[PDB]
Amino acid sequence: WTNTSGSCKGRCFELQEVGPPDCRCDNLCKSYSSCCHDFDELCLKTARGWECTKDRCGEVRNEENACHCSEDCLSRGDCCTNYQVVCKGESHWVDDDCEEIRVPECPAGFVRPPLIIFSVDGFRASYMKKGSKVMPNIEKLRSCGTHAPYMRPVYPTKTFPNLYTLATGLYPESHGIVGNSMYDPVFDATFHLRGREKFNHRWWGGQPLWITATKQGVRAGTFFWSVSIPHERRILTILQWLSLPDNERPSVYAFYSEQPDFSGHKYGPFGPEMTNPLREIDKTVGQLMDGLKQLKLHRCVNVIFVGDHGMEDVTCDRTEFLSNYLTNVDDITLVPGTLGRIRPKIPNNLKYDPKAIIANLTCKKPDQHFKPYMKQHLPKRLHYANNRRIEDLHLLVERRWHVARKPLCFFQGDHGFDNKVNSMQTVFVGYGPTFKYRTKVPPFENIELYNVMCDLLGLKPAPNNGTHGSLNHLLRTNTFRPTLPEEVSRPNYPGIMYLQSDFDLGCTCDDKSTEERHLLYGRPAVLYRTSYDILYHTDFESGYSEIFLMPLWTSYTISKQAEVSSIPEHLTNCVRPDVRVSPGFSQNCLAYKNDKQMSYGFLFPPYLSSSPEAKYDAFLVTNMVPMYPAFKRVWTYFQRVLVKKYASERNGVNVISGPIFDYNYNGLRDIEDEIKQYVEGSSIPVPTHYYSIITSCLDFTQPADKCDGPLSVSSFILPHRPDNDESCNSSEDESKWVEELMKMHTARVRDIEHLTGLDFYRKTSRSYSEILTLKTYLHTYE
Ligand SMILES: *[C@@H]1O[C@H](CO)[C@@H](O[C@@H]2O[C@H](CO)[C@@H](O[C@@H]3O[C@H](CO[C@H]4O[C@H](CO)[C@@H](O)[C@H](O[C@H]5O[C@H](CO)[C@@H](O)[C@H](O)[C@@H]5O[C@H]5O[C@H](CO)[C@@H](O)[C@H](O)[C@@H]5O)[C@@H]4O)[C@@H](O)[C@H](O)[C@@H]3O)[C@H](O)[C@H]2NC(C)=O)[C@H](O)[C@H]1NC(C)=O
Ligand SMILES: *[C@@H]1O[C@H](CO)[C@@H](O[C@@H]2O[C@H](CO)[C@@H](O)[C@H](O)[C@H]2NC(C)=O)[C@H](O)[C@H]1NC(C)=O
Ligand SMILES: *[C@@H]1O[C@H](CO)[C@@H](O[C@@H]2O[C@H](CO)[C@@H](O)[C@H](O)[C@H]2NC(C)=O)[C@H](O)[C@H]1NC(C)=O
Ligand SMILES: CCCCCCCCCCCCCC(=O)OC[C@@H](O)COP(=O)(O)O
Ligand SMILES: [Ca+2]
Ligand SMILES: [K+]
Ligand code: NA
Ligand SMILES: [Zn+2]
Ligand SMILES: [Zn+2]
Repeated sequence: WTNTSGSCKGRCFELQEVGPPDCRCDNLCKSYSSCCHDFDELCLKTARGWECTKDRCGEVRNEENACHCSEDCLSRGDCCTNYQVVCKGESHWVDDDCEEIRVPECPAGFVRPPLIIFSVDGFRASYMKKGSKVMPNIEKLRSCGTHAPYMRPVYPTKTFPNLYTLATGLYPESHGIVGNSMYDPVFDATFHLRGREKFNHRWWGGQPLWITATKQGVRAGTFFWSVSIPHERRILTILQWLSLPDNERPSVYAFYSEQPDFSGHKYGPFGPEMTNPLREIDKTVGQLMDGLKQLKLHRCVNVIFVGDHGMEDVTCDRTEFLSNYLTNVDDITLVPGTLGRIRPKIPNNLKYDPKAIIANLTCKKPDQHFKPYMKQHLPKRLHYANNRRIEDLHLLVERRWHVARKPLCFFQGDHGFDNKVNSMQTVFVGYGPTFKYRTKVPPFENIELYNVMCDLLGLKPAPNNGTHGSLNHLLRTNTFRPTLPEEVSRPNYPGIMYLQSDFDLGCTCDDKSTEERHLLYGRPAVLYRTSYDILYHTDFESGYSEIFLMPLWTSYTISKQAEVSSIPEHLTNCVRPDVRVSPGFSQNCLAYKNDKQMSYGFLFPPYLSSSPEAKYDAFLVTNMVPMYPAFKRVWTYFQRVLVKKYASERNGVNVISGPIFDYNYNGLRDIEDEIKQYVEGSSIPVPTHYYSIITSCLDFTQPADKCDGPLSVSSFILPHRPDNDESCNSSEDESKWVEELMKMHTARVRDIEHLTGLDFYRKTSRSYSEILTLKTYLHTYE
């Protein structure tokens, strides 16, 4: 029980924690119905609006007014933000020429630059092109500070998952806020954007910035604002807090606007009606900047202007209904819209038939505007599976569409789609002494920002999914010096030790400076305990695992001119034992011969052999991996057609390929115990995915093997599945569907590192920070 009889006199937006029975006056009291009886009266004044006018200048102080224009207002820290312009002949900040801020220019008593996070909801990256004609304050921040052309949100691209990802550096599957709405089967409770359940702390995992700050003795302003508090009051509050005594002043502040999201939903992102909302946000940024200038802080504070996601054209006319595919939709609950998550209406309903549901949802219309996935089958780049609140059955919805349960307008915009979709991209600008001046940086992911905000505040980040150092290039100072991870397992280098006669594997082969060329960036470091051999070959090198009975990685270079050679008919089934590696640490062809479902393939493709001679190396048992025929359709097309196409287009390519084991879909290398499938009658483990990392010279005029500067990389993590049900056109020639599949399963090198325990690019001519940026790159194909 809270005693509302108390008073917020001299307590408005106090920062001290106050629990029952005492009543509160903080920004969040209204949400807890714990405000004192005079909160709204004392703390939420509106009298005379938010702007000084000439007739108010040097007024006598009336405490009833929203903000003040009296002579004392400055030292009391509560002038209207435009007070000096109107009353003292100063200029608005926006009208001042930009000037490099080489070091913080902070008043007496400031030990470090404060950080202000200005978050805007549904701010599509492309809105920035509207420029100073619509958003002059924001355009000044953008042009004079550090900006990216866009920032990638996390999936699903909705507000709660993204704001909490911004605060924690975590994927939703890790922080727990996996949607704006979710059901937790253990709590047997439901979380909604609106309603009180979300206030319960059990939902929120990881360690958000305000807690990290507090635990390290850095004070934080509020990172929540009650919907009922006007933006102007939020801004005045921040400025008032910045005017507090040195021993009370917070170091980090957050402002949030629910625009332009609201207007985007109503009108769509290209509506002329979007101009007004964007002007209003800009006016708010100007209030803040004018306010800071009034306080002599405008060259002291670091400002981050950042969105949570974008906005797409989505109308009533573009809605798929499950009732068109399924007989009884009244027995399922659907989290609907720009994504789908399906569970039985009655929790744990035993008659729930997921395999039958998925079958009825797979490739049933030619123009079908969604695709069902069991969550372990979603592209690994989404990192959307390892949480009990994520339903097994997911629908990935096509951009511009909605999915609804049944048929049983006022909206022209929505968001939530796949986070590589252009319309979902959002904004990032950093401005202030710690950011660079007039600098553009490539797009990056929002999971990276937590580390950077920690850097900006002198904090040590809690464990998270950013790659610390990958954004060092945004900063003038306060960069993080990353350290190379230490290798855990050194390789063996086996020479010949056996005779062809030593081998009884069931394999038949009818007819009978490698590094320099093939490990352009050094051998990958193995970061776990295991046993593996380096193997050299004319055309490729590999780290062959004696535990998993196949390479952890296979590395090879293909020059622009390389010749694609066929596999001779007599070599079709050719598999040759490898006299460097024990029969006991080898696969055997008998397992394949007998497994009626599983075939095999090669990591180094015989099609790219450097001579009919060398091609015999490609058929070694130590180059072979278990592949379903369905997967082989993809992999052969890749090996035979695509690698050469890339070599041709990029002036040669360096390729590293290998298996991934992630049976528990946690995005991390499986230990032996977690692997759940083996080739029939054997102990050959079956990968859940195969990866390829394709590197070349950023300057395409230089060949990959003779690159002097920055690198270019694209990579994939392809699902190893027994059918091609994912690809609706797979009945056609591979040229009609394989690349489309591959694009959906594009990945970062960093993703592959998590999934393999390998560390790549350890020997290059670039800085470690640059390499970290390279490893976080995602080739989107948009
Ligand atoms: C993205 O970055 C994160 C953070 O580093 C990585 O997530 C970590 O993975 C490691 C290795 O698997 C886990 O280690 C285990 O920790 C548990 C004990 O963990 C408890 O205590 C820690 C520390 O206080 C706490 O962070 C954990 O929080 C988890 O569980 C909470 C209660 O259910 C929950 O509220 C919170 O959201 C979080 O859930 C997530 O993780 C759990 C697994 O712990 C997972 O089941 C769930 O679905 C969510 O994904 C927890 O209270 C030990 O007992 C084990 O032995 C082992 O040490 C970390 O727990 C985990 N950290 C977090 C915060 O998720 C990701 O791997 C990384 N992803 C990628 C792809 O790189
Ligand atoms: C709820 O808060 C009110 C206001 O603080 C408390 O009222 C005070 O109670 C004391 C006696 O306990 C009186 O001497 C004061 O005059 C009261 N203040 C006013 C202005 O009313 C009240 O006690 C609280 N209720 C509780 C403690 O249950
Ligand atoms: C999957 O779709 C098929 C239709 O293609 C559904 O088949 C119907 O099944 C009902 C009872 O199950 C029969 O009365 C109808 O004759 C079938 N319809 C047609 C047009 O053939 C099937 O029910 C669907 N399954 C699920 C789980 O929704
Ligand atoms: C690094 C700090 C990051 C976080 C700053 C957080 C500020 C939070 C203020 C409280 C939450 C406001 C949430 C909100 O107002 O949602 C509005 C909804 O219509 C959004 O729905 P949707 O995703 O657009 O469909
Ligand atoms: Ca795993
Ligand atoms: K077979
Ligand atoms: Na198919
Ligand atoms: Zn939002
Ligand atoms: Zn929205």
